[PDB]
Amino acid sequence: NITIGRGKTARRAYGIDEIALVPGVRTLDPALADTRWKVGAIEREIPIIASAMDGVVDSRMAVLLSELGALGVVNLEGIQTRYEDPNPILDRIASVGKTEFVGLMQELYAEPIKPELITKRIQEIQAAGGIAAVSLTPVGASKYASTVAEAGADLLFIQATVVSTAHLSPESVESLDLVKLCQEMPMPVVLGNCVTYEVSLELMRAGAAAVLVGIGPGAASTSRGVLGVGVPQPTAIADCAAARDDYLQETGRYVPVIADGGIITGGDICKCIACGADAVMIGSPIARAAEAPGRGFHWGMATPSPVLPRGTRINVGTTGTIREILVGPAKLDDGTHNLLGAIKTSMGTLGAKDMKEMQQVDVVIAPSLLTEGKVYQKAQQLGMG
Amino acid sequence: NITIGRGKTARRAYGIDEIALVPGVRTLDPALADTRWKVGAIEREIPIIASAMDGVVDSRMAVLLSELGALGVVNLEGIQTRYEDPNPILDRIASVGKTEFVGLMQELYAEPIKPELITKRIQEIQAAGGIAAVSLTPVGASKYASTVAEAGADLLFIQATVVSTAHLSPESVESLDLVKLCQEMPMPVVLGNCVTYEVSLELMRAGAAAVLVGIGPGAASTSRGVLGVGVPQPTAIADCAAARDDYLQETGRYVPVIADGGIITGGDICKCIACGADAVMIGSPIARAAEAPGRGFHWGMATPSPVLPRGTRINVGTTGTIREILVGPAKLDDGTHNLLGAIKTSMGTLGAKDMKEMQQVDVVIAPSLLTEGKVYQKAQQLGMG
Amino acid sequence: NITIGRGKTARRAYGIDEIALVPGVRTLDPALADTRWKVGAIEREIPIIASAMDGVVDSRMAVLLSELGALGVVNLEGIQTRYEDPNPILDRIASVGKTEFVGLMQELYAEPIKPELITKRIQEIQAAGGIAAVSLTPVGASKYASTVAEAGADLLFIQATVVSTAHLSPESVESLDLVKLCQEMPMPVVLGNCVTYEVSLELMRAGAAAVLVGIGPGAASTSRGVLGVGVPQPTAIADCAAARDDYLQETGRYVPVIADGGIITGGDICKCIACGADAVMIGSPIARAAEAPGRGFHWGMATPSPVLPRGTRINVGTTGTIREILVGPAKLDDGTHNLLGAIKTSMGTLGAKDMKEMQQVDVVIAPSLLTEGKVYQKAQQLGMG
Amino acid sequence: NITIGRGKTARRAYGIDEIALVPGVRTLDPALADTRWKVGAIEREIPIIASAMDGVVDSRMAVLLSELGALGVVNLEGIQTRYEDPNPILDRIASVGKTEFVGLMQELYAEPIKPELITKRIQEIQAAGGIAAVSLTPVGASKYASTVAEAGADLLFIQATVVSTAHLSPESVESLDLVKLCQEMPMPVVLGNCVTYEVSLELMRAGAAAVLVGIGPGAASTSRGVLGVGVPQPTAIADCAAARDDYLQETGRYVPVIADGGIITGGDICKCIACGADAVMIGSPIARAAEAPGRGFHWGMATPSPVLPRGTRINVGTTGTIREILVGPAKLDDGTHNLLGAIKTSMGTLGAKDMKEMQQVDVVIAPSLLTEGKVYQKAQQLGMG
Ligand SMILES: NC(=O)c1ccc[n+]([C@@H]2O[C@H](COP(=O)([O-])OP(=O)(O)OC[C@H]3O[C@@H](n4cnc5c(N)ncnc54)[C@H](O)[C@@H]3O)[C@@H](O)[C@H]2O)c1
Ligand SMILES: NC(=O)c1ccc[n+]([C@@H]2O[C@H](COP(=O)([O-])OP(=O)(O)OC[C@H]3O[C@@H](n4cnc5c(N)ncnc54)[C@H](O)[C@@H]3O)[C@@H](O)[C@H]2O)c1
Ligand SMILES: NC(=O)c1ccc[n+]([C@@H]2O[C@H](COP(=O)([O-])OP(=O)(O)OC[C@H]3O[C@@H](n4cnc5c(N)ncnc54)[C@H](O)[C@@H]3O)[C@@H](O)[C@H]2O)c1
Ligand SMILES: NC(=O)c1ccc[n+]([C@@H]2O[C@H](COP(=O)([O-])OP(=O)(O)OC[C@H]3O[C@@H](n4cnc5c(N)ncnc54)[C@H](O)[C@@H]3O)[C@@H](O)[C@H]2O)c1
Ligand SMILES: O=c1[nH]c(=O)c2[nH+]cn([C@@H]3O[C@H](COP(=O)(O)O)[C@@H](O)[C@H]3O)c2[nH]1
Ligand SMILES: O=c1[nH]c(=O)c2[nH+]cn([C@@H]3O[C@H](COP(=O)(O)O)[C@@H](O)[C@H]3O)c2[nH]1
Ligand SMILES: O=c1[nH]c(=O)c2[nH+]cn([C@@H]3O[C@H](COP(=O)(O)O)[C@@H](O)[C@H]3O)c2[nH]1
Ligand SMILES: O=c1[nH]c(=O)c2[nH+]cn([C@@H]3O[C@H](COP(=O)(O)O)[C@@H](O)[C@H]3O)c2[nH]1
Repeated sequence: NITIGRGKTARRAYGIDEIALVPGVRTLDPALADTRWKVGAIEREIPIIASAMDGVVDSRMAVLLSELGALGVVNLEGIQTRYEDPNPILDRIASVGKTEFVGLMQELYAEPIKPELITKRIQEIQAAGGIAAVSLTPVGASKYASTVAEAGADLLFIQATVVSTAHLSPESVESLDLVKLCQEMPMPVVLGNCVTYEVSLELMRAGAAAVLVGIGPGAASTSRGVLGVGVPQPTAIADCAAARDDYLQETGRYVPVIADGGIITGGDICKCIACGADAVMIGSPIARAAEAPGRGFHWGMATPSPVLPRGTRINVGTTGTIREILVGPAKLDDGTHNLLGAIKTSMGTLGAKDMKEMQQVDVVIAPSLLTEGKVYQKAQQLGMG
Repeated sequence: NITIGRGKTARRAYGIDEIALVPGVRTLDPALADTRWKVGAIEREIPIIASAMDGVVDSRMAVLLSELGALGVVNLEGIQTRYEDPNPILDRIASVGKTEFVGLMQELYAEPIKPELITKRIQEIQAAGGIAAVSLTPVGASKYASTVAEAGADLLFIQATVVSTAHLSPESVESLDLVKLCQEMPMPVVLGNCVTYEVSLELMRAGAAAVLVGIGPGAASTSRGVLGVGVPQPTAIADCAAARDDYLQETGRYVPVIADGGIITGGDICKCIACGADAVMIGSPIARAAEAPGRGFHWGMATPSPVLPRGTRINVGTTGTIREILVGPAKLDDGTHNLLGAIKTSMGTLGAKDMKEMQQVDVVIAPSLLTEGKVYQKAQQLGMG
Repeated sequence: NITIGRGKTARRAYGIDEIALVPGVRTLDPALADTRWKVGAIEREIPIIASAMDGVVDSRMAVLLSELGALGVVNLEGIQTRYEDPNPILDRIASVGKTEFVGLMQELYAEPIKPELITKRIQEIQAAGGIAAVSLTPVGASKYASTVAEAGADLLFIQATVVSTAHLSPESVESLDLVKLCQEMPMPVVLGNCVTYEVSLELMRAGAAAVLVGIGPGAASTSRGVLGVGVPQPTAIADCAAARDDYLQETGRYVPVIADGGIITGGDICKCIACGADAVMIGSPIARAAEAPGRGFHWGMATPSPVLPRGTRINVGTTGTIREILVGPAKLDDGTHNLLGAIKTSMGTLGAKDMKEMQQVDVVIAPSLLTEGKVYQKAQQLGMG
Repeated sequence: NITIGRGKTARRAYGIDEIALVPGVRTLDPALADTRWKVGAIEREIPIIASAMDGVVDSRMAVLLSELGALGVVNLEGIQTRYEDPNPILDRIASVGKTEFVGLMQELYAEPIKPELITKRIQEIQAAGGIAAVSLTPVGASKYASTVAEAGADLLFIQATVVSTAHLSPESVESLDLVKLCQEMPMPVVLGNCVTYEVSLELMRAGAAAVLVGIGPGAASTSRGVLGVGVPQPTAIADCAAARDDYLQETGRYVPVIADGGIITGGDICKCIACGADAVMIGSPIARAAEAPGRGFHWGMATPSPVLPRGTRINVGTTGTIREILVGPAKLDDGTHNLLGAIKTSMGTLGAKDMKEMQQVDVVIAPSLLTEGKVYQKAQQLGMG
């Protein structure tokens, strides 16, 4: 309904920083707020998945997250499957200057994937009592999905900027048949990323166990600057949640919508749930953990592209343990600790008893939410500033 | 009427910095502008209440405010009822670094409330000739409202982020029956906070003497970042003023709407009145007084939460006496002094003879109000910048 | 047509920085662009009036401006009529620190007006061959309009934040009858300021020779922060130009609309003309002249209020002579020199042959006009940044 | 459809930073994306033209660009035709301080054009195997178009802020008849700049081989500040592309629309194509080449105006070779290298097989595209910040 100019129309899309949540007609104690989600047969108390990023998730973090009631995804195309000991490599990435990290990563990530390390990472996480969740790009799945199946991973994430049931490739590159993959894999398969109703619906029809929503909102993402592609998160989430609801009516199958990236605070999580997300996928808030493999740094997994980097490396620092970050007690005033407590406290304030009710809360378009009254916080770099 | 995406709608809400006031067809000398408001049987010449915050109101400030024609609320869950001498505690809060205040306050605020100090603060304010206005959260009122009644306070404020007539609690926590409280308390009971028509109407129907509007606009507030909850002030005020007007038609009872927080200048006050407020509640402008207990600092009363802080500590400085701040003469060029003079001068410019007429002034949506022509003021940190 | 909330409506108003001018179907050489305006019987080639501000206009500047084809207004309530030699006073104002100027001006401006100096300033400007244009507030005109008439000034400006035909005053203050003033004064009387159709129409009906539009856009203005009052300039200008056009149809009399303040560049002037202005009143761009009495500083004329300052002092610097600023050749790349050349070049680009055609150019709402492509200019403080 | 005020209407126009591109229902490998464009009989693989700016294009750069599959335009009114050896002049421009470059350029650019150097630049580019593309303003073409024709240039660009078929000039200045020029020139003639449907259609009807769209988006442009004139790029491009499509239906002739200026990244290019552009004209990204004549600086070609400069000089630095900037491999994370790879990767993501399909991609209005999640990148001056 918007005219850009003669013969070119558009629709308005809203970002995470443009919306706010409105109380209902009841309130509830946060201890009564049910935050569960489920993917396949796996129920989780914390509706947070740590991103498949080398500054965020290694084997230890995947286990720690699982034990807290959350999940972490190991990237099978990152350093974890290229080096038997990733630690010196992670140290090098964290130690070089702002003008050196692109070139360094272009080199370090050229070391080949060792399929024996795909098996090892999965089996060590499972041996330790963790849920083993692993990612591959569509081309990576053409080569290694059978290795993941043989290893017996609990969840497979096929994730890239876009993942399509209608991908055109030169005949030398094996395009991935997502319908065949979902049917043949012995575990649930999460597909993404997408930002539209039409694509999310197609991914669900192909057999996805969950869909990942988001193109470019990430803190370490440069895709929107490199390509111009993206839909801001509230709008993308709502459109994909509508596809979930239509797919549920058509088949009786519930495919959760995961809002992926661009989340820093508990308020950001809540705003994503209120737009329809069943769960969120976050990286930068978890890269701030004492146990995070990034050593206080966080980088995009397309930063090492040898031809066109589409991520950067940022310094997020280290603010607490992963336990403090997910379940507190919070040590900070900015909503970046005790993320589960923040979700339950927000649901309580809004009267939302469970995640489905949270997705039904009233929303306002409120670009002044993060700026009204905040001049001192911005000037002094405190609180929200 | 706004579509965020398929199946998710919203409405636009406007912040304090997005609106402006338009002159009418007459003007009047500021000396002719009537700024009075009334709560219960208490008439006040200055339609300003100092927030129940430990950097803003102690016993002395409550008396000084009362004598100037305003009001101040003592927080009965803060340091004033936990320590017989709050001064060394206030000094410690003001003296620690930006990375220490959360942890310090989490500890200092764990000292138990002394019910004898609730009685003492009320009686010392009254003995000194002040109006004794005190606050409790709903749980705090379940424990101490009978102590407040026995002490004979002039006003009770039941205040929290949200206060509900429909609160769900585990059975070990006593939910507060607001209808019973308003009926049984011997003094007027102010309830808040809220941001919607439906809740404000319910609070009025429960017996509120006034309603407090605002979730997260505060200068020392981090709730919007932690939770994602809030409605920007102009929209919240207007919706709650509509509830006041409907309640007045239904019962003949007038329940004033108090716009609470996010106000720095006289223009901010005026914009809140123009959206329907009968009075404003402000903290940071009063924390700048020479007599303010915060020693030039101002912190949110949820900063000391042991599990999830939802306020921060800011440095507001000290710019004048409380008399200069409320009634001048102003020493500054930025509208943060002589707040009563600013209200009367604005009402004069607009032709508003009284507060009810001020609530009826024409408003524009004008995001350029605070930026048009202001490049030098912003660059040089002068005036409005 | 905008809902702020239930029972509170608004309209959208646009600022100078939100609009842009669109070419027509012809272009013309700038030498062919007619920039004239007329007030009373006084025709001017340059449609710029220097503001009645003590950093901008003294007797010499009033003459220099007149001789260039522009105008300058001497404030008869400022330092020029309080001190026989204003120079040491102007030096003191320019020399004190950012924390001292309010208090200093509150004192310096308390020196009484000398009616002999009203006569002297007028007669010296006229003796020197300049057009003598002088300002008074409505109360100042009750006391001194007969002195201005006796001295034989060429134009009288009755100017304040608001000037009303319906002003309510205590009986000890003489309200000014604008109808009587316009009828009795022997010279044209310019009235302002206003921002609405209704008030501008009333000022025209009272006998105004021109109306001044603008509340708070000024570079040295703090009224919008102190009071919350104002309408951004494009909207205010358009509404007042509609009153001009209706008054012309009703009476056959043409009353020019002067856009007053918030202009820094030639583009700002052009945008104001395109919204309906016949001329502009500017201060800060002229305070940058080598001959400006402000010595590189520029302050609001309500900064010296002893009770509620509503202006500030800014440092504008000195960038050229008044000739360079109005007619070039320009020495700068930012459109703050050769303002007449900028108007003619803009009119040429748009195909506007005269000021009336410039007022009819197509406009877009374009908040990206000043930011699109400008990242380097902003970062390096060059050009538009 | 927008009301600025009574009697003044406007339409909303959108800038490059306000839009985003939405995936379709298929994706394709970037190697399959066809990026070609054509002007006259000249087909180009890279749909990028380097701006006719002295910091961007000299003879060597024109040849290097041609050989890479792009184009570069030599400005025949710049230093290249005024000095036999431009190098010492370019060195002087790059070496002076921020307060000196306007005055320096006003002097250096006053050296007369040598028509022998127009012939020489054209013939040296062609002798070296490059496509010789040259620019003149309309007045410059009245004097030198016959010299360009005699020299046998491959493309002539008649370019200025505006170029009109209906230009009014004093009789001492020869207005250019564009219809006669296009008919008589032996090579294709590109005309611009414009931002409207009506003007672009007239330029096409006059015989333009392509039209240049854009007034003031440039990184080194100050025209919008000096004049207030411009339409943000997405809206201007769409309106002019509608004129192209109508002209094609009326005549069967296809006139490409070139989006000119304000582009820094590959995403900026893609957003311009998606609004209807067949190709883009860029300066600042190419001024960052090791081979760029600006020595790391980039200035507007109206900066040297002796009366009213309408450009500035910025420091863009040097980030790679022109090969790295256009075709990679990229060394940076911000989308300013491998611009062709960025276009093909964006087209791939969107399912666009060719440039015409790219012009048909769905667009959202998304002011949060460049800010959502980007706080660390902005704070640390990394990636998109
Ligand atoms: N969500 C984002 O915005 C984003 C952007 C960049 C990178 N990443 C992250 O970085 C990593 C790499 O992602 P990437 O997009 O850079 O990877 P990539 O460039 O290696 O792979 C993605 C490409 O796969 C292709 N594709 C889509 N469906 C396919 C199919 N069925 N068969 C074969 N190919 C198909 C597309 O051309 C797509 O651009 C992932 O961990 C990912 O989460 C995310
Ligand atoms: N206005 C705001 O945005 C805001 C936000 C945070 C804190 N505060 C301030 O800080 C202090 C503490 O406020 P807080 O919200 O952090 O307090 P809190 O967390 O101790 O209490 C609030 C909680 O009380 C519960 N509640 C609502 N109605 C109830 C009822 N009838 N019975 C029992 N419980 C009920 C809700 O769960 C609500 O979240 C107050 O002085 C308050 O003004 C204000
Ligand atoms: N345009 C603005 O936004 C603005 C704002 C502040 C100051 N100023 C400038 O500063 C100077 C002083 O202006 P000020 O507004 O501070 O002056 P001021 O405060 O002395 O006088 C203005 C007051 O005069 C009264 N008024 C209106 N009509 C009247 C009438 N017919 N009779 C008697 N009184 C009437 C109003 O109460 C109005 O607020 C002027 O040079 C003026 O241009 C301009
Ligand atoms: N696109 C822009 O926003 C912009 C702005 C300023 C400068 N420039 C660049 O700087 C250089 C000079 O451009 P300029 O606009 O400063 O040049 P300029 O000022 O020398 O010439 C432009 C003037 O030519 C006139 N014109 C239009 N059609 C004509 C016609 N048929 N006959 C005769 N005159 C006609 C107009 O008065 C127009 O303003 C060019 O390289 C140009 O690309 C671009
Ligand atoms: O544009 C991108 N370039 C990258 O290099 C990249 N790496 C990760 N991702 C995505 O970012 C999500 C994490 O977001 P945060 O860093 O904001 O937590 C992740 O979950 C991914 O969706 C990238 N996006
Ligand atoms: O989100 C919040 N967290 C806190 O810790 C907090 N403490 C006070 N308040 C509220 O802020 C109001 C004062 O606002 P100012 O500081 O802007 O004057 C007060 O009147 C309260 O409404 C808080 N809000
Ligand atoms: O709010 C105000 N407080 C003041 O103290 C003041 N002094 C001048 N003016 C007005 O500003 C106009 C000049 O505007 P610039 O400084 O932007 O040129 C002038 O022409 C006046 O309209 C003031 N406005
Ligand atoms: O307002 C202007 N003043 C100037 O002095 C000027 N010089 C060039 N141009 C235009 O800018 C385009 C290049 O844009 P970038 O620098 O953003 O690449 C170029 O292609 C031109 O359209 C100018 N625009």
